[PDB]
Amino acid sequence: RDKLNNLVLFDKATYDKLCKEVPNYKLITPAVVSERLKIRGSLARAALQELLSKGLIKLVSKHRAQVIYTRNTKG
Amino acid sequence: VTVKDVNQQEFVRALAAFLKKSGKLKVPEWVDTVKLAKHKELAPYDENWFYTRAASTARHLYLRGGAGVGSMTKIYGGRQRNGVMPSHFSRGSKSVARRVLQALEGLKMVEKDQDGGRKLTPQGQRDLDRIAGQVAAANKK
Amino acid sequence: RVQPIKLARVTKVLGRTGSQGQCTQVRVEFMDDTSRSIIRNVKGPVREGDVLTLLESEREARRL
Amino acid sequence: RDISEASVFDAYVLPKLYVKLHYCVSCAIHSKVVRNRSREARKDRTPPP
Amino acid sequence: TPDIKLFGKWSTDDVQINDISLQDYIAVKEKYAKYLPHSAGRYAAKRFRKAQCPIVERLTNSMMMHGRNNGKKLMTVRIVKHAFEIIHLLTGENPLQVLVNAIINSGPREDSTRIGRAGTVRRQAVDVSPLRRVNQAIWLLCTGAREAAFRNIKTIAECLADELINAAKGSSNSYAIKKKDELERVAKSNR
Amino acid sequence: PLQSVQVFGRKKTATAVAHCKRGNGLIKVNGRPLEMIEPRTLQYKLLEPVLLLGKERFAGVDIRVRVKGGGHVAQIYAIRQSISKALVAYYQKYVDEASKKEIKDILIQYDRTLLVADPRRCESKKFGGPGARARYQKSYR
Amino acid sequence: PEKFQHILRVLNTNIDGRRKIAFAITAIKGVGRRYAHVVLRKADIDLTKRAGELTEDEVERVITIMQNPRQYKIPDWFLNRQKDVKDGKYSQVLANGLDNKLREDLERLKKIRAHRGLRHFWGLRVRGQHTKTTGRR
RNA sequence: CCGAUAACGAACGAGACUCUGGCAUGCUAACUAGUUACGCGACCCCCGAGCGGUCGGCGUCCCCCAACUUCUUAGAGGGACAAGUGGCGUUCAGCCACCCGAGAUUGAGCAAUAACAGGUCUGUGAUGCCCUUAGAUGUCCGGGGCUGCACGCGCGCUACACUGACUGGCUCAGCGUGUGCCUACCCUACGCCGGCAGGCGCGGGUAACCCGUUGAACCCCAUUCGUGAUGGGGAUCGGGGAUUGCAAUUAUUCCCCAUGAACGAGGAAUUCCCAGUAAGUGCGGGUCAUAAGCUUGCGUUGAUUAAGUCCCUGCCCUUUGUACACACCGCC
Repeated sequence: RDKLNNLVLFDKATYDKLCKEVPNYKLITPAVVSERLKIRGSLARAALQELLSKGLIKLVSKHRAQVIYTRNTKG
Repeated sequence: VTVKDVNQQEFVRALAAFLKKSGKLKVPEWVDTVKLAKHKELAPYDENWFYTRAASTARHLYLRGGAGVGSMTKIYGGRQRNGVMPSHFSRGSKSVARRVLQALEGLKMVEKDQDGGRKLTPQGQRDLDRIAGQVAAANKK
Repeated sequence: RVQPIKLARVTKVLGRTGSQGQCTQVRVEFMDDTSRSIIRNVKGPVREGDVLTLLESEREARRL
Repeated sequence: RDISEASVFDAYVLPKLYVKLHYCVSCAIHSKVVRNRSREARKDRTPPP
Repeated sequence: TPDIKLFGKWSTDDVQINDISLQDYIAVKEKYAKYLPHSAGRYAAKRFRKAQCPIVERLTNSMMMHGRNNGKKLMTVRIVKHAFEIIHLLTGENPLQVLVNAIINSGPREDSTRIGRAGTVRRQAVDVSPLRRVNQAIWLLCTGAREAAFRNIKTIAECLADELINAAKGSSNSYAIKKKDELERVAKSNR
Repeated sequence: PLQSVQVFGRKKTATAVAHCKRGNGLIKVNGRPLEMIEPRTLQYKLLEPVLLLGKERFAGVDIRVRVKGGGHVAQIYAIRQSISKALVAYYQKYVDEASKKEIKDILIQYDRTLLVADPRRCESKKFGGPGARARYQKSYR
Repeated sequence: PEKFQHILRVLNTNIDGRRKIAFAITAIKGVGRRYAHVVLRKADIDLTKRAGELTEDEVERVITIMQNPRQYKIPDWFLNRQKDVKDGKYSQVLANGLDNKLREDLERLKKIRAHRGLRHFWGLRVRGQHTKTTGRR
């Protein structure tokens, strides 16, 4: 049953949410954008480097395989 | 900070850069249409192996006093699905490791040793590991 | 009715009954109460010294 | 010792069931009251705990 | 770290085994808080030496299972020294508490053993040596994090770090704490 | 006259001969410090002796290891075992014994076969099976 | 990021825009992944993009090249059609064209009463593997 | 085994043994090991650190009339022997735990009496008898078949993918194996050529020297991909090109293109096994002109779990019943 087909590129309204909505998570990865939002996952892969424009989100530690990717860095 | 003292995988990253930012080596024509080794499935993405592989090959010679084409083929290996068959080991492409050696020879990173096999020459011995200083001292990270 | 949780470990491992050789019969101190003595069949590998857990503190699991 | 706590009375011996069991040989053997001995042994009629 | 033997980055001190019974079987630190979860290992030689192996590494091994991945401890040692770095972000404190106060309340208190019972097999309530609980709990969350992570791209480090929180808390939201329920539930039906 | 204590520790067929000279002492395997080697997930693994006993404890001890044989992972408890054994023979033979014993304690309170050779080695295959023990599946009607 | 293309149609064969450009070329009969980068390497189309992007010039640049390969340096590995036989032409067949060529060489073998033809005619293996146990449909 | 003991003391099997596998800074040594580290005497280039002294380091310049066995090798040795202590035990035979440490078990070969129309006459110039015996079932040439295909079962491999797929890179062996062999024939280092198969140059090799620090895969690390029967998978065919072979049609084997399948974890069943074990993973050997999805070894990565019971299957003894002794697959 598990069928999950998502658009390759974020729509502008959607992008704002990623610009907007991505600040509202902690445990982020190409997964957590492609399941919460309906982004492919390679464009999520991509979006997550775009979102290092000025570290809107924080890298704990990019492991070769898995980005491993935290909340903004508030306090 | 020799080739060893530098964390060897971000060596060839910068040594690939060297030979690109030199703007000379002798890139040729079998290039865009190359398999790399019958070994592989598919032609490589970074369109610029041999700047990064001549990097490898040349540092490799630094680590080892003598190496033939037969040697270079050997070292860049892998498993090889003959498919439903089990995987076996296939040598890399000669042509490419050879022209990598001959091209390194153009800049005179390397030379043909005595007793057969290529080794790297003092001049090249430099360009190689000069940047080792620059890779360690790029920054501590 | 009565529903507590009591942890006790039998002082001595006694036998290894059960059909397939599963259950190691144990004589277990209540732990919650020193005085109480119960016999139960345990499934995991036990020994002399180790605490174990039974849902009902009455059944006193007999020959099986 | 459950019952000797809960006893209204003090001490108390408790009774006993005196059943005269009384098996046919079939069930005596099937349900392991006696067994089945050697030729020399069949004779030895003592009752040994 | 010569002062005290930590764990890549991690405190193993200020960690307590929060239910006696499992204590002395969960070897988070005798004094012996190992740094890594790779270890030579030979805790499969004698029988109750198996416990003295640290619950952490004991979980890496329990994770490198399934046909295409046996004996890739290098691999899974990442996953687990990679998973814990997620928990501490969510919970805080030693995520080793989240591991240890998972296994405790990931695994049951008693279980349902199969006796022969003539023909119709009425399983019997028996307690367990902290082993069939510990072990079952251990796969059930491995298997759980595993099963959840075929066809989402969920990181096994993430997927496991769900389960270890969802079982550290009696959260009833994992795979381990969802079967820890039933074995007890099946046992209750038996008696 | 400085120290010159050579000591080996093994795992499977990975002989790793360490050796301890007196100097500044910053430690290295073949020809590269402990910070690399780069199975990497391990790493702390081979740092352990350092991190246990103290960064001070090799502060008059240049150690140089060499490794052949065995394999990727093995080569590491081989080099771990070696720089704990070698360092042990250091403080024993010329230096003292109390610190040798404070070391040997600090190590053997959690071994990980630090001074103890893992006695194990692989079983042979027997005919009628893929491995030692397992057997080619029984046909049966 | 421009979602405008919403898939594309190329060379008389339906193709998918979303899929990556190297992959998209793959679908047409006579191609494959091998040759389908090499086309996008001579053409100088940036390979890091989706077939539901690009312009009409790009996609024709593909067809001109892929349909007429040898002239834009593509050597003779990546000609599926090597010394055809009906004239010594050696080029790259595509589309139904290969089904046509395929059929014609089956027809040719068959017509020349030769074994390999008979074997297709009957519906068997051509390549002498044993069909005792496999080839059951 | 001890002991109860009409038996006492003996013999074969088990055990002991051999090979093997692991502790042996203990010995004898070793340019056909290694070497080791020196001494470092150097070349030596900033290979790298460092202003320079000095140092970290591969390579070499070696050689040697260093020195040595730290690992390598293989000889002699030792040891490990329920040996100590604490339980348990008829307080014997032993069992269990712990100490020192390899804790009494690392793994095979060898394997009795006695069997069995087991298999083998096609391993035997071992062969009883029988056939056949020139038109020869004597030996071959050419071809063909042993490969054929609506179905059935048997051992294998590869998958089903993202703890993974393909894209960079780093980098760790072992047991072997090799020419120049009983009749014509290898192992291969290093040059060019070619994409590659390969091709064409040339070099060492009765080998611990040459292949060959056997420079591997998983593995490990570097980017793609995004859960699509998709980039997994990878069948079936189209077309080329090499190689072996006098000859591959009946795709020989290999490469290069090109097509591009079912399988998204397997219905009824059932084998395998406890420690360096299962699994994966290549690699040798055997098979070989050509050549392996075969086995037999070898490491390598290396788990989970039983550590008990006889619940199923099948084995040992004892007692017993038995109309069975072609032995219950019986007898009736």
